[PDB]
Amino acid sequence: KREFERHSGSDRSSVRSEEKRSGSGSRNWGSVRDHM
Amino acid sequence: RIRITLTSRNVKSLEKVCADLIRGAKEKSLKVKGPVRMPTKTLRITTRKTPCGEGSKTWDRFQMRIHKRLIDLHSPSEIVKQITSISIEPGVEVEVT
Amino acid sequence: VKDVNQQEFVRALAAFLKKSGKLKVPDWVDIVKLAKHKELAPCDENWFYIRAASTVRHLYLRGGVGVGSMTKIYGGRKRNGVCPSHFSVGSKNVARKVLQALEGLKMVEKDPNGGRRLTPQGTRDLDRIAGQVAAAS
Amino acid sequence: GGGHVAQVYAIRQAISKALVAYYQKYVDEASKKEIKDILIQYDRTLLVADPRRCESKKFGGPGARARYQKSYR
Amino acid sequence: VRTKTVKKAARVIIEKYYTRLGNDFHTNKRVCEEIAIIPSKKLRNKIAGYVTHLMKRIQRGPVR
Amino acid sequence: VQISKKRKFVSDGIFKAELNEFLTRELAEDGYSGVEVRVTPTRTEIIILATRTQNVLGEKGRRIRELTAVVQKRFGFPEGGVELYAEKVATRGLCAIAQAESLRYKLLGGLAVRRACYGVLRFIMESGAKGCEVVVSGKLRGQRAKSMKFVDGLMIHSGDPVNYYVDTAVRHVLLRQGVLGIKVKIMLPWDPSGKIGPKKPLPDHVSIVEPKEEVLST
Amino acid sequence: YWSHPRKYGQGSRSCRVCSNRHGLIRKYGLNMCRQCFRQYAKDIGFVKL
Amino acid sequence: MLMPKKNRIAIYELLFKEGVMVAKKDVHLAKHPELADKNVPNLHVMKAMQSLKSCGYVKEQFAWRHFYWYLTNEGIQYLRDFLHLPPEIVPATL
RNA sequence: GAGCCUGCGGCUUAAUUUGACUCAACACGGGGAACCUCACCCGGCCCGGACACGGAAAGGAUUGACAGAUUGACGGCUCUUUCUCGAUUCUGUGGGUGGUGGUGCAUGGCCGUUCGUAGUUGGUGGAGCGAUUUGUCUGGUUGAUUCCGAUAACGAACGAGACUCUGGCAUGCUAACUAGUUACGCGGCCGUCGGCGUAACUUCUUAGAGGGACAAGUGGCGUUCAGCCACGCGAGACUGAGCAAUAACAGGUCUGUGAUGCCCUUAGAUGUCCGGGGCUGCACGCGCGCCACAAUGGGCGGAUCAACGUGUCCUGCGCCGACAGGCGCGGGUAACCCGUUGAACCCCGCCCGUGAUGGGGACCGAUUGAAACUAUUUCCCGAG
Ligand SMILES: [Zn+2]
Repeated sequence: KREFERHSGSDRSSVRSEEKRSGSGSRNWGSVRDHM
Repeated sequence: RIRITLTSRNVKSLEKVCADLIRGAKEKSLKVKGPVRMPTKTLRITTRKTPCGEGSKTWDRFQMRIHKRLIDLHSPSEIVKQITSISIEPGVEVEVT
Repeated sequence: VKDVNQQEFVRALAAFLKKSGKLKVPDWVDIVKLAKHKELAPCDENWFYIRAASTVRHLYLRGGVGVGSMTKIYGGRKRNGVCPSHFSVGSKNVARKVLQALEGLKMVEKDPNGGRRLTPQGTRDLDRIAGQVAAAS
Repeated sequence: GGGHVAQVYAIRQAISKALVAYYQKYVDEASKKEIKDILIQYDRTLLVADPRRCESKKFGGPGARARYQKSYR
Repeated sequence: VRTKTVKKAARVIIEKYYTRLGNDFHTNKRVCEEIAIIPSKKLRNKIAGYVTHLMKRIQRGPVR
Repeated sequence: VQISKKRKFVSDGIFKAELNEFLTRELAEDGYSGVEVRVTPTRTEIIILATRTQNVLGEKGRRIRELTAVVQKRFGFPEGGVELYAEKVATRGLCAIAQAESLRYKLLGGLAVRRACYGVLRFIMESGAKGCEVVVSGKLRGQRAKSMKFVDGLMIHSGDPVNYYVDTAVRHVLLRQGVLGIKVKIMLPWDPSGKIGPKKPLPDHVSIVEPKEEVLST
Repeated sequence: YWSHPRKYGQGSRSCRVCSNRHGLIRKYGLNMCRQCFRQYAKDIGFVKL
Repeated sequence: MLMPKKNRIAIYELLFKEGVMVAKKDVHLAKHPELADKNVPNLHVMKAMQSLKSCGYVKEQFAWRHFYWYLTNEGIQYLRDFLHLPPEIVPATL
């Protein structure tokens, strides 16, 4: 097991969700979507 | 001589069928017997809620109410076909003997 | 029979069956244990005469009893070892031979509906033994 | 129905309410009310029925309240 | 402790009907069942329970 | 034959639970909304409720008879044991599964997700009285973790009346980037003795009639 | 040939929806997966009380 | 397949007379319910419809366990010149 | 802590598959796996590579075969061989299909959890340049932002409550030969009788609707309200359960799906059919449980008692048997038969007498459904 489970983890992974372009791309939404 | 049974799941549809059956036979002035109430049979299904393994051991126990109502009549079966033909109701099933 | 102790009745009735040696009392009466849930042999030598007394008494309360229904009466809590104990029926042969032993006397008869019931003579002796034990105290 | 103790407490209440109903239908209530106060003064369960029933079992442990042992870490 | 649904419905009864309701729970329950269409039977008794309680206050003095 | 009543009613539910699954995949684009069966010892009649009764049929009643030839071969019905009829609902603005199905081919035609959800929301308000809720996105994820909830108009979530006052429809739409879910919760208005909504009032509602205007006092 | 007798034991009974051999519910004549019976429980007539 | 000579003609004559076909997902069923006179397994009728489906003649839907095949106006004429029957025979659709 | 099976780690092994790892993994994936399940391993068949184009073409392209050998197999898949079948097949490059193969840190859906607590949100108006704030509260009360009130807020929407389900008591209504009861007749027995048969009836049984319970009366406390406490009368001053927001989690699930993206595999297959083994292998660690260490117990009689259940498969009776069982005769697709569910604990006698004993049991021929290897488990005896 682990003594501090709420930690970073891997090198390219984190405990919180992070995007590669902060929403923009071809696999996720979250980019500039204001005037639609 | 003929025993009419009423197999229904919802009581609202069951009580309405046995109502018109007594009235449907009253117009012929037949010595009919009162509707009896068979013991309600429920079907217990205790399933684990989680689809696979991970959970807190939560079971959801289903039930299925099956109601039975009998009505005994001693009358010839010559013209009872039309009496049952005017007893159409979805969800209920009549099995005359 | 209800106005007396059911244990004192079966003890007094056991002597009446042993007094008249018209029973069967098979050869294997002292080698077999009365049920698979029991472990040792009975302590009393004449257990067959006591079992036949209780067997004929149950027929007075309710008739139409066979061998499969008498082994349900004489059942117990079978110690399954490390496994939790459960209920296990008795032996069919020791119950059938008892019912056949009562057939030798004019106490029981086979009813057409199934099982075994009592005879007009069986209820006759059963009530007098209950009557003589009621006058004892 | 019931068990041994469930029946010995049932028949004592059955015959107690039996005499209080006979005196009500054919005799005066002064004779009926007299025998009701003497029975209730000793034990209330002799005439008043106990509506207590066995609660249903809930999953996660034996019986209704008790639960299985939880293992921490 | 009553809730807002019974509190609100109990006050409107007195504002519209005052020459018919009384100080008894069973009598006020009958008139409340007659004029008001309440779905639940337990909720109907909750409204009649608080309506009769306001009668002891109204007979004592005005209410806000 | 001569099976106990416990399994007799269970077999009836299986026949309905499976027949609905077949008509769900077949009449998805036609606007399927439900079926009603009449289990009778003479002719087990089963009718289909679709939003467009002209699309379920073929050229001249061709497709409606083609489906009857399939249900007879699956459950073993005779040549005249089941007859499928076409009947349309009163209005499409309150059938949850009809709206979830109508939202499927919209996203399959390259329509924007936001404009499609706002379109089906206004449709329920225009056709109906109580609001609804359309949730078409990825709920649990770390990259698709976009709830995108559109809730409005008297949304009930707890209690027993949550059954006969709001119906939920969960459908799926698979696309090039994955598969998306469609959760629609439409609430029906109160309609006495009508198929538009439930004929029973909410328990949290006490309507008081107006006081009698009796001027004839003496 | 190419037909092994399987009528008694785990392998002859399978779910009539997903063709699986785990979590079967064959009481009362259902023969459905435990993760699939919940999907059609409302259609069969089983409700939670 | 192995011997699709006397079986496929029996399948097509039933598929043309009745424009529907059902087959449970079971390759071990050696006796098809709609074709009992011939000891044709369920695999033969399932693989036969797999051929017509790939040719763009019939569409298939996947139920719980059974397959449902629906002929088209282009597939019926493909079976007309194959079965050697007049154009005056109509399937179970009408 | 001891004994033992079940789950986890580790070790070992051809493999000793795999998901999960504080509550929120570890009698969990109903996962109580002897084959099958099975995804793993050592090995043999199978195409179940449809459909598009060409090669090969009725002067045959092509699977099937105990003629022996071979082999795990009477598997024709290889050797030697005759053959009968007659354009579906075959070896080629494209493309399809199958997958319990990878990624749940691509996803749907579902469940668990935050989190059972009482907690959320916008409309208009007020404050601030603004993020935001008031409403959503000083006080009292309530399981409850539940109400009473205060009030730059007003009027409302989720949650709570209501509702649903279940338990509760009328010589009540509506009913009963698939439930009974009280009379009467008849028979047995010295009142007893689930012995038999038909007349009344619906208390008992079954279940339909509607009556009943609200802090309504009494008293006290509290600006008097909200309500709380005590007490008449009473079937209740009520019981358990279901449902359960907002927002969120790289929690679990690609292994439950013919939910599914991408990637991989695709004929010497990660497709699946069969045979064998493993998943059960052990110096050990952990967790959930069982049974005990008996004095309140154990051992043999007898004698009284049931609720939710289940049934094509449950059982009834005769016969045989140490019993597990076996041989016969019947009923029940069901308030009908099993069945008046004659259960254990408890009760009434006897035995044993604190001694690992008669407490506790590990481990060590007769059956039954198959394939009893690895002793599935039971039955008897012995060891214990
Ligand atoms: Zn299934």
